[PDB]
Amino acid sequence: ETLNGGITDMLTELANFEKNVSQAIHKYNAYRKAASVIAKYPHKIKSGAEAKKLPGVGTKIAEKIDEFLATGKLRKLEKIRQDDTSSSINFLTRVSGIGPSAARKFVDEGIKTLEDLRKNEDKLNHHQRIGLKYFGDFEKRIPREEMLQMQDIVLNEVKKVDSEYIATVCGSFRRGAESSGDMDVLLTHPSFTSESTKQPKLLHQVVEQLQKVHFITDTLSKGETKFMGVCQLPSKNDEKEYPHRRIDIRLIPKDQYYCGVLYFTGSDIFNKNMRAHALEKGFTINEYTIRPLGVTGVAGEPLPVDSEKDIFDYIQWKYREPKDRSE
DNA sequence: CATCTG
DNA sequence: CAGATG
Ligand code: NA
Ligand code: NA
Repeated sequence: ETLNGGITDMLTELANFEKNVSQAIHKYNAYRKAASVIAKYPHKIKSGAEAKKLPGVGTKIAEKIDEFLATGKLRKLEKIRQDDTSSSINFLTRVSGIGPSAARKFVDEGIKTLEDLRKNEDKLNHHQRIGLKYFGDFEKRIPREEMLQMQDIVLNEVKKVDSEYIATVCGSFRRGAESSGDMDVLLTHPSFTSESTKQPKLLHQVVEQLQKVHFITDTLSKGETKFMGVCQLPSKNDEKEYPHRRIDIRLIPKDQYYCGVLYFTGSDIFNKNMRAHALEKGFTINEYTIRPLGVTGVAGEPLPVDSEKDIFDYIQWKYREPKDRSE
C-alpha cells in the first residue's frame, strides 16, 4: 500500500501504455497482474531477483524493477513520457467517445489536438462531436449543491409521467460525497419485470419529459433500456449558466431493483465484503439477485427483494445507511 | 453489458 | 455481423 508503491505504479504506466499505444493486450495484462501481486506482497522489495520470486513476474519485469530500484527512473518510462505520439493517444482519449482505437487512427491521420479535432468535426461520430463540444464541462466535477437541484427536477418529472415510477440516484451521490462525476439514475416500474415482456415506452417516456422541459439537452445514445445523455440545470437569472453533465437512465424490471440499486450504490469495496459475507451466510449476490447457496458447489433460485432491507436481512447483517456503505 | 457504426 | 465506446 506504500511499501512497494513506486514499483506498482510503474508497472501501471507501463501496462497502460502497452494497451493504449501498442496494441499489446498480453503485455498489458502482464503489467497488471504483476502490480496486483506486488500489491499484496508484504515486504520491501529490495531487488528484481527478489521480485522474480513472485508469480506473475518474469525476467523482463524483474529487470525493469532493478533499473527502477537502482535509479529513481526508468528509461522506457522516460521515452514514453516524451513521445509526442503516445501523448496524443492519452489525450484524445480524454474525449467522450474516443478510445484508443479511434485515438490511434486520428493521430496517424495527423490529429493530435483539440483544434485538430474541431477542424475535422466532419470526421467524428455523433457521440464524439458531442464529446468535443463539452470537453470542459465533461471534465468538471459535479457538486452536490447542484447534484441535489438536479435530482430534484428528475424525480419531480418522473413523478408526473406516472406516479408508479421508481427512480433512484445511485453513485457516491447516494453514499454521501460532496461532488460527483455524473448523474446516474436507476429506473423501474411495477409494470416491468423479469418475465413481463418488455415495455420500451417505460424508458422513452421519461426521457421525453426531461428533454420536454430542457433538462435533457443532448443524446449520447438511446436504447430501449439505457439512455446516455446530456442534461442541464436551467440557468437562472442570466449571468451564470451551468456546466453540461453526463447523465444516465436505466430501466429495470422491478423484481430486480434493489440489488441494482444496492450495487450501483457501492462502494466497490463495500460490495465485495458484503458479497463475501453473503457467501458466508450461504448466499450469492450480483447486480440482479440473491440466491440461496446450494452446497453441491453451487445452486440457483432468486430470493425476493422488496428493498435494500430484504437483502441485508437475508445475509443477516446490520442495515447500512448509504453513507457507511463506504468500506 | 447495451448501443452505435459502418 | 465485428468491433468499439462507456
Ligand atoms: Na474517450
Ligand atoms: Na477476432
